[PDB]
Amino acid sequence: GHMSQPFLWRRVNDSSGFAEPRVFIRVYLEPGSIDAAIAFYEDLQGVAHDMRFDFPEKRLTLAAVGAFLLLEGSDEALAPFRSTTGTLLVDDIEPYHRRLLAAGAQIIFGPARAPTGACFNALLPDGTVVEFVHHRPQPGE
Amino acid sequence: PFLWRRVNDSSGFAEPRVFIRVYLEPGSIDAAIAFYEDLQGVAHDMRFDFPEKRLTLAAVGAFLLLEGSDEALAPFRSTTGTLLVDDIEPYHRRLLAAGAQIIFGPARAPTGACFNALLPDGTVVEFVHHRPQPGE
Repeated sequence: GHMSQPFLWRRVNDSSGFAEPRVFIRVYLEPGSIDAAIAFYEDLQGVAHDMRFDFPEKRLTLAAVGAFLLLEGSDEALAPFRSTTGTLLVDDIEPYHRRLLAAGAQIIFGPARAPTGACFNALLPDGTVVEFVHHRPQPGE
Repeated sequence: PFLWRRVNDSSGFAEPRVFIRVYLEPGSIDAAIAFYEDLQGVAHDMRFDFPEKRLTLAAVGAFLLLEGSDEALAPFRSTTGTLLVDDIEPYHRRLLAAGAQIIFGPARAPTGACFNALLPDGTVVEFVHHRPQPGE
């Protein structure tokens, strides 16, 4: 493509076996801030970050740090994603997608492959906006 | 005041339990609990009333549901997540040292003690710890 390839490092690359979701609070960051933000969230929580994900196609950089999922980018780059307040990392997104459609939720984006696996996000009937993602190993990982 | 929960003491948590906040209009929490139970395939594990604040709350898997009038919710609505931790005071200290603003508390709650913070990057997060109340 015309944009650089993703870069992805993570401690655990497959969520297939984690039947209990891992819950993330979304954090939105301005350009130039993600390394200091990772350090801030590491030191706040006493926990080392476990994913660094650079996504040049979307002009985004992401990191998992304890309870928080950090997204860095311009306002324009963040705009499609900013209303999402939480991410659930689950074993398989498809049952959640199916149940949400049946329960009247509006699927915003996806389900779609991502460099980490696959994800979708949804506007729930009560107005909550959340992303569901599952992780699968990438080639060479 | 109703207080029911499966776990009443977070003192031994090896890591925080993380909640995404959900906000609800009066009269809707029973249907909301059902929605989040069925989405996740888990039964809700806490339900309690906070009459001083005119709120009702429930924990359902990944979500913390808050039901109240617009007036009751207005001071709390900007919080997007709650961390249930073993003890809130080390987090309070570290947040102050990093320049965060403590916008509510530390205060007692029916469940233990909590505070709300505005982090320097604009994230608004609650930190709460749970302790057994007299009669649990």
